[PDB]
Amino acid sequence: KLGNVTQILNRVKVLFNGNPNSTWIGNMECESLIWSELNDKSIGLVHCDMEGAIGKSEETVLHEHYSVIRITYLIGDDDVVLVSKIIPTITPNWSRILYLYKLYWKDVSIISLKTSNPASTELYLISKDAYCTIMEPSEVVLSKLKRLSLLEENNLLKWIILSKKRNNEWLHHEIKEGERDYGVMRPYHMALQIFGFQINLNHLAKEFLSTPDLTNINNIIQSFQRTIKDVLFEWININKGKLRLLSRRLVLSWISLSLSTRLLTGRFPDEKFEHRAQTGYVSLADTDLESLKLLSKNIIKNYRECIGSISYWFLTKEVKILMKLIGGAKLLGIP
Amino acid sequence: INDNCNKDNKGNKINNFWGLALKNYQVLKIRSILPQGGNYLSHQLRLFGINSTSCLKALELSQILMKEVNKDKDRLFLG
Repeated sequence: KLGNVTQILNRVKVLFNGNPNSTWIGNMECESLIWSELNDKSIGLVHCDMEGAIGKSEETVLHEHYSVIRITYLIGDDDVVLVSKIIPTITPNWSRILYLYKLYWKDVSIISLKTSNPASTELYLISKDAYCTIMEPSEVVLSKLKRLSLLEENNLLKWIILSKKRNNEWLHHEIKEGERDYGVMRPYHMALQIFGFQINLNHLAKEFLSTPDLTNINNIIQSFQRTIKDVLFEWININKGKLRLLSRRLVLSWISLSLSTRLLTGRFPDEKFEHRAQTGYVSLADTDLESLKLLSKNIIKNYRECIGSISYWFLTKEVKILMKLIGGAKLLGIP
Repeated sequence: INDNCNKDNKGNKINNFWGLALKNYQVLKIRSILPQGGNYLSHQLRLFGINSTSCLKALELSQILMKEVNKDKDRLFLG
């Protein structure tokens, strides 16, 4: 996008020898490769953005964090900054990681970002100073760790709840004020554009809604008309798979129509669409089709009355994509 | 011109970090010391990422990093 003006491509090096198991953090091969490649030079910060799956147990998470700490000790010189991401869990025995970071780093700062999701337990730890001398094996250190005091536990939990509530309020305020504003974007969006990032609205629309363009409202109108007539014709022609596929097609067409009309006119054609998307599903009935500005005919509505109303449940990835699409339509159009 | 604009912006937004400066209630030190199921309402602001949209958080943490990390040493990224 920048035309390699900053030569970012040329200055990125990859630690890889060809053998796949030399990449996961919990293996000794990764540590050996990193030490071999980096022991003769100085690095400033170690950023460890693990995926943090809910499937992984606490023992695995502590093992990966200990491996990252050991790598930082091995290759990192003084004035090294370890940035890490943690996901606290409602399981009461969750402070072992915090005790570990306290044990190995004296200066640790816990940060609750406001740009991140304010409905999920995500925190960032920045550790600066180190004092330990001998890095014992993983098993003995894991057995050594113990939970934290109850007073500190409750204080940290209360602080987390307060920060999450404040972040949620700030996010709602920013969303509302961005929707209110006419045609200017936030400073961070302009900064991202200057850095070189690209808007994903057209891309997400193309590979989720299968609509090449969102500003061509008329073509979307005829596409929706053909889609609804075809789905009603097939449904009256007649199993579960075909019904699910056609319901998905109809819901996608309706979502594309709503996105296009909100982007162009400046108002959704169903005031409950935003809330339904937020809770994670899309409902299409005959009532809103009738309330919709007349585009279909009476026979189409009568055939729709046989089905009446459908409700389609999205999963996490589709919910994220749809939610991003709604945000883009809101923030990249007229009020 | 693109490099000049990038330098100008990153030197201009030092005082206020792109309307994302952290307050005193968000940073804590261990020595010094969710709401309704799962909602993805924060993704309306993630409009500049194609593969991974998680590029806004780096812009947020950049203030602290450029505050306390050395700029003349290499960096290592895991995961």
